[PDB]
Amino acid sequence: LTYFSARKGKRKTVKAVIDRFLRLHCGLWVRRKAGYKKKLWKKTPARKKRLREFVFCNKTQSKLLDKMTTSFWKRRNWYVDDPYQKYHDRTNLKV
Amino acid sequence: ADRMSKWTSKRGPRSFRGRKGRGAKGIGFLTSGWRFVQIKEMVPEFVVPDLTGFKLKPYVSYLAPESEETPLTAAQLFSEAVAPAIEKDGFEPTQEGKLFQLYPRNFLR
Amino acid sequence: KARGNEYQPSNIKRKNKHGWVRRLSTPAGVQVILRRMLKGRKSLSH
Amino acid sequence: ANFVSWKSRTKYTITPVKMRKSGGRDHTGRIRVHGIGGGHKQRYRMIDFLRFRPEETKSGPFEEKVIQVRYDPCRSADIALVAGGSRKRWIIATENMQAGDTILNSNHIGRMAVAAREGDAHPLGALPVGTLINNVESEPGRGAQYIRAAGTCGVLLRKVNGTAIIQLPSKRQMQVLETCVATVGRVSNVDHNKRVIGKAGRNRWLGKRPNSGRWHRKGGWAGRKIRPLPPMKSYV
RNA sequence: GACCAAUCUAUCACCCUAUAGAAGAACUAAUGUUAGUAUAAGUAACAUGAAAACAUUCUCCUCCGCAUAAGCCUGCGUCAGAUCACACUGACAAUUAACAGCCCAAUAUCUACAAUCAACCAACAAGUCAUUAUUACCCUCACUGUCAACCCAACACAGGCAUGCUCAUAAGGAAAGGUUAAAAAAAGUAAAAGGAACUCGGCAAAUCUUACCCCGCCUGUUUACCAAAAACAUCACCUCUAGCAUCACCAGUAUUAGAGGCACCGCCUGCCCAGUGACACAUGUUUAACGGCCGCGGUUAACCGUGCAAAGGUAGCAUAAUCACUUGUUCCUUAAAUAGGGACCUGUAUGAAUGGCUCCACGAGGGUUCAGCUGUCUCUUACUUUUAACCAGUGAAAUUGACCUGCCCGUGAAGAGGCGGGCAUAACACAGCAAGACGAGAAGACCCUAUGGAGCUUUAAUUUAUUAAUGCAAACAGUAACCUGCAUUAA
RNA sequence: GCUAAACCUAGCCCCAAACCCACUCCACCUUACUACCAGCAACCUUAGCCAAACCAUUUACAUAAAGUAUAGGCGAUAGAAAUUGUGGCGCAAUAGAUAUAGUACCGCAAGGGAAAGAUGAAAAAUUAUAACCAAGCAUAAUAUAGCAAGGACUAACCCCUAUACCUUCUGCAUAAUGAAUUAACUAGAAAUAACUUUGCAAGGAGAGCCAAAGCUAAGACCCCCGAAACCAGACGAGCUACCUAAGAACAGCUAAGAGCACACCCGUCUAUGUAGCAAAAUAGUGGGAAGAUUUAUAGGUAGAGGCGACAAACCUACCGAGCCUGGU
Ligand SMILES: [Mg+2]
Ligand SMILES: [Mg+2]
Ligand SMILES: [Mg+2]
Ligand SMILES: [Mg+2]
Ligand SMILES: [Mg+2]
Ligand SMILES: [Mg+2]
Ligand SMILES: [Mg+2]
Ligand SMILES: [Mg+2]
Ligand SMILES: [Mg+2]
Ligand SMILES: [Mg+2]
Ligand SMILES: [Mg+2]
Ligand SMILES: [Mg+2]
Ligand SMILES: [Mg+2]
Ligand SMILES: [Mg+2]
Ligand SMILES: [Mg+2]
Ligand SMILES: [Mg+2]
Ligand SMILES: [Mg+2]
Ligand SMILES: [Mg+2]
Ligand SMILES: [Mg+2]
Ligand SMILES: [Mg+2]
Ligand SMILES: [Mg+2]
Ligand SMILES: [Mg+2]
Ligand SMILES: [Mg+2]
Ligand SMILES: [Mg+2]
Ligand SMILES: [Mg+2]
Ligand SMILES: [Mg+2]
Ligand SMILES: [Mg+2]
Ligand SMILES: [Mg+2]
Ligand SMILES: [Mg+2]
Ligand SMILES: [Mg+2]
Ligand SMILES: [Mg+2]
Ligand SMILES: [Mg+2]
Ligand SMILES: [Mg+2]
Ligand SMILES: [Mg+2]
Ligand SMILES: [Mg+2]
Ligand SMILES: [Mg+2]
Ligand SMILES: [Mg+2]
Ligand SMILES: [Mg+2]
Ligand SMILES: [Mg+2]
Ligand SMILES: [Mg+2]
Ligand SMILES: [Mg+2]
Ligand SMILES: [Mg+2]
Ligand SMILES: [Mg+2]
Ligand SMILES: [Mg+2]
Ligand SMILES: [Mg+2]
Ligand SMILES: [Mg+2]
Ligand SMILES: [Mg+2]
Ligand SMILES: [Mg+2]
Ligand SMILES: [Mg+2]
Ligand SMILES: [Mg+2]
Repeated sequence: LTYFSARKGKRKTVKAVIDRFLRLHCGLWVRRKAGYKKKLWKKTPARKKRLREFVFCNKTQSKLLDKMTTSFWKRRNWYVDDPYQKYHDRTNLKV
Repeated sequence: ADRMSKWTSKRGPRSFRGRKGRGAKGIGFLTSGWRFVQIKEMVPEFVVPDLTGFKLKPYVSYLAPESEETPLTAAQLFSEAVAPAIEKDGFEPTQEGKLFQLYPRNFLR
Repeated sequence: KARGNEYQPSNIKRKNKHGWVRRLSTPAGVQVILRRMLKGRKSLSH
Repeated sequence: ANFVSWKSRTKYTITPVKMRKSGGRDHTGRIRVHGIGGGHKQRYRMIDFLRFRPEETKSGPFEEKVIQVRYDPCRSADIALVAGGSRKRWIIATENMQAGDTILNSNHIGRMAVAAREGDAHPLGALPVGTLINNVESEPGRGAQYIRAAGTCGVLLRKVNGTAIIQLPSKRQMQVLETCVATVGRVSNVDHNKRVIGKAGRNRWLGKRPNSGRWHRKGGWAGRKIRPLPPMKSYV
């Protein structure tokens, strides 16, 4: 976790989370269901279809992932052409 | 077993007791059969002159005057001993084979 | 037997095991004397 | 550490040299041999192994004579002073080497064999085949480097060209040059192997500490080995 | 969430208070640290021989005392004041070398017959003492130690300390501060009948002593500081390694050395390389290397039918220091015998240099016993001292939450002096007490937890850092021989 | 009122600023404080604790970029550049540097380590301040009975009541540890993010960072003592184990690593001692006492080591591997 570094004296982000998750400005964490590339011959088509779809994270898991990251990862992402451009902002919500 | 105790001749064994000793200043040497040789040349000779008809005394009188202190320097001695320098209008540069050499302290006091 | 008496004083052995000559022969004693002088002790070695 | 071996003498001398016991210690101070140290004081005797050696302004064969036969505490083989010419020297005492007997020290290799006695010394090139010898040299002018212990004897086998195959007491053959010096007969002090130590007192006096008390487990190397005789070790 | 003791800072204060900034910001406890003081406690420990004119005399003991190497440095002499009384505080000066130390000019160069009354007698452990010719040399008494009641043990310490001396005298010292002798313990003197019958043991004190078993060759050593041996080591035997010289192993040579198993001497060391190790021994050796020497049915068993391998325990010894059976059976030794010993393999897991058996001498080794022995007991008692109590002096420690601290019944984080009910109870002090206060010293050593450790052992998981040998490369000689890098092998 | 209690000034920490010291006289590497005479000396990848709940590869030595790339049993973690640009809101003898001083003391050795004092203008002031403030005692010993206190009572006791504190654990006086009081010291430092209030607003902040109401600034939150144990070098054979050189000791009696027995070496057993004479003592019975015997002096063998007639024993009172330093 490293709350304070040894060279600059700041926080540090676990690259494992950055590589296994995806940050969004809306406040949700996207992931991928495990087992989507191992033992696919014994899985029924419905199971394979459900495993090849993205999934969100819970409140506690999202907070843990945020704690494991810094404010740099919370920046926007105005990519020239990204499939997740229409998901950074969440609209139509009432508590 | 004492560090503050200054080592001297009244501590060690017979060997070191007889070897070190106080400021003896070796005057001779030994000749095998424990027969010390007293070199007459190394024995000092106190050159004491005769104190007959001495004027001064070991104590001065307060009635005498007072003079300023002026440590004698080489320049003053040279200016004083300036007879041949003025007559130009004798010196001992090398004194290696001299009786009492100056630079190498060979004369006692 | 009595184990409270192990010391057999002897100036010869003392000065031979902890002497200026022995402390300056090897660099170990040199460093020892240097550290002692740095500490500020009165006696440096027997 | 400070350890100056007593072995420090230039000119050969007859007087016994003050021997300093070692005790299995090296120049540093650590033990390298277990079972050595603590014995009776001894005085080394300078021995001259090189039998044939012409003295000053000499070269041809010379004669010598035995005067006395004494015991040597350093080795197990007794010695015996033998004077000759204008000098003296110690040499190994051969069997039946009585005092007041003359001994020859030749060198000129004769054409035919030479019926050498028991004390005379001749090169292998003049010794009959099948004659016991001792104090064999490895090379001409080298010196006795093999047979020397008490009761030892080296029987001659044969000669080839300019060498001679010697048979050591351990059935280990060896070939050496024929122009080397040797000695006939066998070493004196016979029956030394049958010496009964009797008690541990004599063993301790000899200067040999006992073995350790650790109960070692006899490994595989503790088995009876029946190896064949090694090949003849030559030196040509 | 609301307040707030102390301090510094910026604000009028100013017989002590307010607004904000800071926490080394606020103690009934962490077997917490420093300083003094209660608690056992004036209890344990303790010395100084007697008379006296303080001149002197008397009683007892002594293996202690003299000088010195090792060691200390003025450490019981005077002067004035401090005090079991003083070796305590300041000045006084010692202790003077002939005893010991402080020590040798060079070059070639050589000392074979040890000492032990050393001559008879000799022996093994083979041994501590010497000089020759030449050159140059002629001045000679310089320096240190010298005391004591003394050294190392935190103490003024029943402790530890070598050399030559009479070891009891010509040296060296005083076990009794004063009174009485309560209880308990210890060191001594004697004991009416027994002499080991209390006791697992003959374990203190006296006799002085007879015959056995196991083991160990005997001497010697071991765990300084609980186990001193039935363990350790070898004089004797046996296995393996080494053909050689310049630091030992070695100024040695196969009858010589190094690494090991057993235990002298006598009878012996019977069998097996399937398996591991060591030998390239042209395919085998080595078991005195690591280790092993078997089962099923039969006229209380030979010999038959056999299965497997290496043999299938040969000789020998026997209820063992030998898994319960075990207090064996068997005959004695006594009044009783799981104590001791004569024979049985049935020891199924004894059995051969991991050594099997007897035996000459011996054991502070471990277990029995015949004739004598003592208070160990039957049943203990008397005396002296140590020691104890009181009178004078000094003077600790373990320990304590506070105590105004009884007993019985039942409960109670499960054994109550403090709880529910009863008995009792004037105040303190000495002289004994060890039933309780789960009494007092040690984070139970026995059991368990520790992804906390360390010692030991390899065929547990990994790397060969190091040694030596192997195949390759550069490295030079031949023809149509040392270092270095890459991988393997045993340690 | 005996014993006690306070004084505060010497000096300490921080940077702010310069870069420091160093032979009158003799003496100092041989045994340091020694006037005097024929022989090699240098350059070395630091390890280790600890975290991944073990642990081997791994674990640190102006601003922004950026805690990004990148490396990593791809897990715990590590982590760059191009570009950029002359006083104390301190301490005031248990605090402050350990310090009045690296002083004794432990000590043969490396190594560890504290306090001295208190009125002032005259101590060449005689002569004492105002007693009062904790812990132990005197002025002043107790008088049925029992957590030491309450309701009370005209009164102390007498009347009724209630089972010490803290920690643990479902459960307590429990007989589970802690504790004699007093004075001093002594144990919660902050983090992506979140809550409240200030200022501006699709912008604010004194470049960099965040923007579908956001940012800035302040306020508020992350304990101490405690092992076994490793690394590298010093210090250690003056006692113990072994070796080396030259010396010393062993009466007498019976008669040969023979026997008894002086001195002498060790201590199989009893008793005393157990904070004692001693952090290993006192008497005999004990084995040897011309030999594997003991010892005076000096030198050598130091821990992954030495030594070892193996006791896996000893190496300076505690050695299944002695202590110190720095990682700790
Ligand atoms: Mg002591
Ligand atoms: Mg307090
Ligand atoms: Mg406690
Ligand atoms: Mg406390
Ligand atoms: Mg008491
Ligand atoms: Mg007395
Ligand atoms: Mg004297
Ligand atoms: Mg008395
Ligand atoms: Mg009678
Ligand atoms: Mg009777
Ligand atoms: Mg009975
Ligand atoms: Mg009985
Ligand atoms: Mg009996
Ligand atoms: Mg008898
Ligand atoms: Mg024996
Ligand atoms: Mg013991
Ligand atoms: Mg014992
Ligand atoms: Mg042995
Ligand atoms: Mg032997
Ligand atoms: Mg057999
Ligand atoms: Mg049995
Ligand atoms: Mg008493
Ligand atoms: Mg009294
Ligand atoms: Mg206690
Ligand atoms: Mg109870
Ligand atoms: Mg109670
Ligand atoms: Mg208790
Ligand atoms: Mg415990
Ligand atoms: Mg650990
Ligand atoms: Mg560990
Ligand atoms: Mg850690
Ligand atoms: Mg770890
Ligand atoms: Mg840059
Ligand atoms: Mg201080
Ligand atoms: Mg301080
Ligand atoms: Mg008070
Ligand atoms: Mg109360
Ligand atoms: Mg609490
Ligand atoms: Mg707690
Ligand atoms: Mg519970
Ligand atoms: Mg309690
Ligand atoms: Mg919003
Ligand atoms: Mg010694
Ligand atoms: Mg020994
Ligand atoms: Mg015993
Ligand atoms: Mg006791
Ligand atoms: Mg014996
Ligand atoms: Mg005897
Ligand atoms: Mg005798
Ligand atoms: Mg250590």
